[PDB]
Amino acid sequence: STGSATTTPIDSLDDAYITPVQIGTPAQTLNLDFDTGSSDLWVFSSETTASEVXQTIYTPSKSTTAKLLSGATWSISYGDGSSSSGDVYTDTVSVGGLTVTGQAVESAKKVSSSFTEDSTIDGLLGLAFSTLNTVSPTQQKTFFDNAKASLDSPVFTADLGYHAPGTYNFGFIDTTAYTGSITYTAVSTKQGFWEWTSTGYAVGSGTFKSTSIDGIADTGTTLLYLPATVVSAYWAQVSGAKSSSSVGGYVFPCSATLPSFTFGVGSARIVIPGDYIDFGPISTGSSSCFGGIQSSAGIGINIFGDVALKAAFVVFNGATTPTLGFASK
Ligand SMILES: CC(C)(C)S(=O)(=O)N[C@@H](Cc1ccccc1)C(=O)N[C@@H](Cc1c[nH]c[nH+]1)C(=O)N[C@@H](CC1CCCCC1)C(O)(O)C(F)(F)C(=O)NCCN1CCOCC1
Repeated sequence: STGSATTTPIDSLDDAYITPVQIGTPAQTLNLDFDTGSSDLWVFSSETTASEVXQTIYTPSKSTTAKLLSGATWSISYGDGSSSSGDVYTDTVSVGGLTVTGQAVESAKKVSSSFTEDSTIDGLLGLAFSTLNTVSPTQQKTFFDNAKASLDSPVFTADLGYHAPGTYNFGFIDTTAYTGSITYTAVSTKQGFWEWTSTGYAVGSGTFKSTSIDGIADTGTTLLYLPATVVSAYWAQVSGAKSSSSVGGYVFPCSATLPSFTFGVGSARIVIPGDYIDFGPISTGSSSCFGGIQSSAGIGINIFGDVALKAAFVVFNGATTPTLGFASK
């Protein structure tokens, strides 16, 4: 079997992307954030503290296929400090026609302020490795791990759009969605992420510098976080760019035409157009814009977020020995 679902940006800045997910019987449709940087499928529910709900909720009592997973609890915290926790149910989950039975659906009893404030995201669907799942005492498999036995091929692809809809495919590689061929690179699962090593980078029409950049492919992170030295090299080519302490990163005149940024995948090169790096005005009407490439120094890990992934067709190969594939589009 296979599945195909349309993913849409939640706002005009491409801050995040949501994809419709059907849970339970009859189906209850919720818009989830597909996150390759985490491994929990959790949703706002009838169990969530009322004052913390503003979102479409999952009501397990209305689903004939829902089963409480006795004694199981979960608690997670993300890089930006947000958090949530609750109990667990198993239920039927479908994505773009791909149905999985007995999937663990983590019901939130509480959610942090950032979640309450974002009306567009009803929950998360983790697509990193199962070792990162927060359910205790026994960890639960991701949607992808549960579907592998049924998929035509143990793969899923991400085709994120630039201020436009995109697609998440499960089980097949749509050969009409990309140009040229796909270049695969080794993945390290030591930390539970889709971790890989980029072969280098280039700024604009300048030289490609061969240098190993270990990072993770994360659909759930907005920007492109790279080593401080690499980030400085990029902004040095933008005359009005400066590091702002108050805003939290590099900013530059919105009127500027930004150079492209190239990152290496083995012998292949993926080019991120300059416009993708223009994240948006710091505030509506401002002449100052926020940069899409920022330093990973305070994070501890390099992150190939949406800014980078949306410039390519990405293949997440979940075979026993996983690999990551990149192609231009
Ligand atoms: C707007 C911005 C100021 C530039 S942003 O940085 O705030 N916000 C989010 C994206 C977003 C958009 C719209 C609404 C809400 C949230 C940003 O990209 N979040 C990153 C920040 C980050 C990453 N690294 C360092 N800082 C992140 O936490 N991403 C996680 C998914 C997010 C969480 C908030 C809700 C949306 C999904 C993530 O899962 O991808 C992760 F990888 F970064 C991470 O937190 N993974 C947690 C893995 N855990 C570790 C503990 O053991 C279990 C596994």
